[PDB]
Amino acid sequence: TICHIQISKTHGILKTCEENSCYKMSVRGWIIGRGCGCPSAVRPRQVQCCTSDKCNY
Repeated sequence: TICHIQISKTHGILKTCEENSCYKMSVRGWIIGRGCGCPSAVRPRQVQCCTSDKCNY
């Protein structure tokens, strides 16, 4: 799956993942990561997982 990747001061970067899922990880609304796969996380860490190209916007 093609996923949005989080890189400091660099927007629009995508990665062709071997994984079927993409994720967006946040704390208090602040994005701490965006990438390949679906990682596990407990409060205050919130994960949004999806399985389609560019889904983790």
